[PDB]
Amino acid sequence: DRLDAALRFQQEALNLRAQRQEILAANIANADTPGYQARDIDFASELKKVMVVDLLYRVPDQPSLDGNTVDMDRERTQFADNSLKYQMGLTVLGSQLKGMMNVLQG
Amino acid sequence: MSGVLEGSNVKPVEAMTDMIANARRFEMQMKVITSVDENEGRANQLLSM
Repeated sequence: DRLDAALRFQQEALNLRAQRQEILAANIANADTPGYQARDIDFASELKKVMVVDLLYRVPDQPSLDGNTVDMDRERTQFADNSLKYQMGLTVLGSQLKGMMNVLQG
Repeated sequence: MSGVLEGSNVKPVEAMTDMIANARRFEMQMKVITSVDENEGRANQLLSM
């Protein structure tokens, strides 16, 4: 359907933002697990792949003794950024749907 | 030598200096712990969108 092609990009971006949000929250929740590696996804490459998931390990900053590589500050900033981008995607998708609607209303 | 008993070799000057140093080090580490805890408490609000 042509309607899907117009809204495909924003829907895929929104779904990818939700998945990465879940991954970041999993990183936050498992901060205290000894031996847990902080995982993340490269948003742009996966968005290419879906439009046309694989988890990448985060490069550790400080060496802990229990093997936990989760850094609070980095993932807190990433979490806030992902929340903001999810809201922006919701706004853009809603604007596109509302425009398609006011075209029809009459 | 017979008729003499050997006592301990605990130097009291070293013990007193060790106690003073240990007390000061403990207080420094407690201060560092408090600073780190307060910093994390302030930092854990960013997550609010």
